[PDB]
Amino acid sequence: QVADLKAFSKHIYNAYLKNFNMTKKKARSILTGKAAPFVIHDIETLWQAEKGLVWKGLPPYKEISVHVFYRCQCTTVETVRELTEFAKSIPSFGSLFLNDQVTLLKYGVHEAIFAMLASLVNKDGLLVANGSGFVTREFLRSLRKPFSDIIEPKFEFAVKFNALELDDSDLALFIAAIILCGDRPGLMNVPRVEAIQDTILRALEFHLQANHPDAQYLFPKLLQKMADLRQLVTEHAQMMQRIKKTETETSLHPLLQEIYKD
Ligand SMILES: C#CCOc1cc(COc2ccc(C(F)(F)F)cc2)ccc1Sc1ccc(OCC(=O)O)c(C)c1C
Ligand SMILES: CCCCCCCO[C@@H]1O[C@H](CO)[C@@H](O)[C@H](O)[C@H]1O
Repeated sequence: QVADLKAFSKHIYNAYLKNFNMTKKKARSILTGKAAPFVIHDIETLWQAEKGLVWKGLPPYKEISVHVFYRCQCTTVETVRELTEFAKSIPSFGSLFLNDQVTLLKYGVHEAIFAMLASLVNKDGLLVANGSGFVTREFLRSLRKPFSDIIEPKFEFAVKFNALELDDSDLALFIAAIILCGDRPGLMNVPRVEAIQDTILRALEFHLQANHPDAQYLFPKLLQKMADLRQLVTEHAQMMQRIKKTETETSLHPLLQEIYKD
């Protein structure tokens, strides 16, 4: 087992470095000022940032709240695309039935995504694009409800998550575990997913005992954060449904539309 585990963790860590445009290692040095980000904090900085300083269009919007809402959708779509390629490299994810892969992604990407935004976060805002911009929490608290309500819970999750001091090597296995979940609805081969998931959790448990020797309780602490993410994402989807019911001008990217189908 043990040399298997260490090498299974290595391959997952490699898949992660290979597939994600941003790492917490790069985020954390930018945010501390070892590695500059353009500060987005109102209409005119968003315009500046989108005119090439941060991004290189969007469905028409009529106000800054919808506009940011659509910027959030762009990111999520970009993160879903990279999460898919990451997963296509986790051991034997690739060998599940193609529909179970899709089901596992349909139902786990927003949990993974919310774990990973956290890497980009400090109490005051978060890095965006690939570290080229910094959006202030005050600007986002300023948007009108329901938009600002759907954003703030992610900063609350993020800061507490960051208090645990995970690094990219840890997050690669955490994210793998969130995606290989035997209880998503509609899965066909539960036992096999459940089985890959158990190898992943044994790999993480091992990895955390090596990589974080003094944190004696980190492992069940991280199991609980996955449960916090499930609830965080329950809440999120209830707010997206509220926005769909009440803000009828606004639209949803087609991929998000499938993900949300039902
Ligand atoms: C942590 C934290 C704060 O929460 C977020 C932060 C981001 C980072 O991306 C942004 C990029 C640009 C902008 C800007 F500049 F337009 F303000 C804001 C945020 C992106 C998304 C979220 S939360 C989120 C995630 C997904 C999502 O909708 C798409 C979906 O649910 O599938 C929406 C509407 C939201 C609000
Ligand atoms: C890249 C993976 C992203 C996953 C998001 C796509 C999930 O949507 C589902 O895709 C299926 C097509 O296979 C349809 O049969 C379902 O009705 C639909 O809900």
